[PDB]
Amino acid sequence: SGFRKMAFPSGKVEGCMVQVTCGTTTLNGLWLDDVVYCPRHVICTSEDMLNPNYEDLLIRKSNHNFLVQAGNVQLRVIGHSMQNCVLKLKVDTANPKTPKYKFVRIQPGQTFSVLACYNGSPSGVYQCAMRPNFTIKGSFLNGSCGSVGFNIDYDCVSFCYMHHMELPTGVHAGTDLEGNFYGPFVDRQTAQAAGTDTTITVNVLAWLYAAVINGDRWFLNRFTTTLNDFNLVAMKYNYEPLTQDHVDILGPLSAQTGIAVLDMCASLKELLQNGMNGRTILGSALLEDEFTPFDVVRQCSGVTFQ
Amino acid sequence: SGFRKMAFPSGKVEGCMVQVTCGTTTLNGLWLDDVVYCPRHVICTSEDMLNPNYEDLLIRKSNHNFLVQAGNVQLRVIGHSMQNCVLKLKVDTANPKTPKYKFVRIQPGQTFSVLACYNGSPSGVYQCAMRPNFTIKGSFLNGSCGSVGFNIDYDCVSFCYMHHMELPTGVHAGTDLEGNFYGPFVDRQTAQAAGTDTTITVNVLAWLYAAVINGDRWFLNRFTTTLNDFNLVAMKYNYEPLTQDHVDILGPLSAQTGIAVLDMCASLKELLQNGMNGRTILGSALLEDEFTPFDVVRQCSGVTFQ
Ligand SMILES: [Cl-]
Repeated sequence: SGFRKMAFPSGKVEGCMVQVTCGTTTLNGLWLDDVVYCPRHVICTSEDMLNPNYEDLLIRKSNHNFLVQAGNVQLRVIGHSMQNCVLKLKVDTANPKTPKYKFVRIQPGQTFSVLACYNGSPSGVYQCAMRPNFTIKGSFLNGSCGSVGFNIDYDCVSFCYMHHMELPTGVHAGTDLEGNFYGPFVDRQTAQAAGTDTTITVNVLAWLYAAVINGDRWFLNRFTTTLNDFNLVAMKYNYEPLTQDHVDILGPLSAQTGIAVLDMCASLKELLQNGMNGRTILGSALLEDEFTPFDVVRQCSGVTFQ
Repeated sequence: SGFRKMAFPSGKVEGCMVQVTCGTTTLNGLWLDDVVYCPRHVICTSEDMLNPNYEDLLIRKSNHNFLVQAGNVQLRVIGHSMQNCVLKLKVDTANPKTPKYKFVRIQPGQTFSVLACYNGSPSGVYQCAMRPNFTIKGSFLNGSCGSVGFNIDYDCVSFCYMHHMELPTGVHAGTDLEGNFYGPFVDRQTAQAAGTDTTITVNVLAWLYAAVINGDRWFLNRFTTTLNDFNLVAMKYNYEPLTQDHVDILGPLSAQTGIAVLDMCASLKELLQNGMNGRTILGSALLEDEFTPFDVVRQCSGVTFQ
C-alpha cells in the first residue's frame, strides 16, 4: 500500500542528454539517432531575447559554431535546421544508447516525468501535469532549458515536452519535440498571458478512488448527483467539466471499489461546497489533481517497465 | 525557479536490479560487483513468515535453489551467506554496470530516493524521508521487497535502504545494506509497534527558506523567538526539538535570504499556533518536513551528477 507522486525511471532518457553551446549560451539537448534536438534560443544573446529574429540569427551560424558534448565525447555537427521553436543539429554519430522512442503531443491534464538537467547532466526527476492553460509548475533554474518530459510504456519512451522558458509569473512553458509550443506562448522575453487555470476534475476523482483503495474513506457520503448537477458545481469552483468520456475512463476504478462514478462526484461536490474541515486525504489538505486515472491504476496494480 | 520534490536520476541503480527467486517466492535484488543482495525472507513460504528460524531455513538451501535473473540473462550463484537480515548471493559474473558505490546508514530525518521495483524491473522513483520513528511512508505493493533507496553525490551511489516489509499500519520498514533494520522492527509477520512519530523541525525550516527563495513569503512575520521558547512550542505540537547543530546546518540558507534562523522559527511558531488560514506555501496546505537543508540548497544552486 501507500500512494506517492512517482516519476518514471529516468535511465533511458539520461543516456540521451547532451550539452549544446552556441557562442555564449549553453543549454541541454536531446540526442536521438544522429540528431540533437534543442531550443532554438540557444542562438540568442541576452539582448536578443527581448525581440529575436530567429531566421536572421540562424543565418549567421554555421555547423562549427555549435558545440555538442555528450559526457566527455565531442560530437561533430554536420547539419543544422530550425523546426518551429526547436533546433535540429545533425551529428556524424548515432547515439548508441538511443531507446525505442516516439514524439507525442500530450493533452491538457495528462502527466509526464521531467528530467531536470544542467550543462547536459541530469540533476533530478519529478512528475508534472500539463495544466489546462498549457503551463507546468516545475523546478527549472537558469540553464535548465532543453530538459525534457516523457512517459515510458514498457520499453518505449514517449517524449512530450521540452523546456523553453519561465514566464514572469514563475510558471513554465515549452514545446513538443516538433517545436510547437503548448499554449499561446512564444520564445521571447515579454509579458505573456497564460489563460485562467482550472482544476482537472477527472484527476481529482481518480485520486479520491486511490484514497478509498488505501483506506481513506471519511469523505464518502450518502448522496448521489447527476453529471449535469455536478457540472454546475464544477463551473462555480473553477473545475473542468466532467464528460461521459471521463466517466468511461474512471470505469475500472469504479469497479474495483464498487463506488459508482456519480457517487464519487457527489462526495467531491460536498468537499467543494464544505471544504475539508482541516482533514487530510492521502496526506494532503488540498484536493490533488496531478494524478491521471492511468497513474492511479499503475500504482494500485504494479506496472513495470523494461 | 520553482521547487519540487525531486528524486535522483535512477539510471545508475536501474542497471543493478535483478530478480531473485528462491523456491517459490520472487523479489528484487541488488547486483553489485559479483554479489547479489536481497531480503533474507525470500527463503520463506507464507506459513514460514509467522515465526521463521532463518538459520534453520537457510540450512535447507544450497546455491542452486536461488534463481538470479538479470533481464533475460542468468547469473550463476557460487556461494551464499546471511548477513543479519540480508542474503548475499555470490555470483561468478561481476555486474558490468556496477556504479561507484558505498553502503551508508542514514539518520532519522534524512532523505533518499526509492526505485520501486517489481520482479527485478524498475517501476518508478520518488523521494522519501526516514521518519524519526524509523519508518518510511512509501508506495510498495506485493513483490516490491528488495527495492532500494539511495543518494548520489556526483558519481557515487550511496545505498542506504532496502525494503523488507509493510507493517499492519500500512507504513514501511527496512534495513541498511548490511542487513540491520532501521528501528525496532524484525522480519516476521507479527504485529509490530512503531514509536510515536514527530515532525522533522529542521526540515520544515529548510522548506520555509525554500519558500522565501521562490517568492512565497506571506508567512514572514513581525516577531522573533528564542530557541527555548520555540522548543516549548515544538514539544506541544510534537515537533522534534531544535538544537544548535540544526541552527548551524541552516546557516547557509539564513545567509542567502537575510533571515536569521531564529526569525524563521518565529514564523514557524505562528504557523503552528494559528494554522495557514487557507493559504498555501509552495502549493502545500500543510507544513512539509521531507526536504533536508541540503536538499533545498541542492535545488537552488543546480547540482548535477555524472
Ligand atoms: Cl508525494
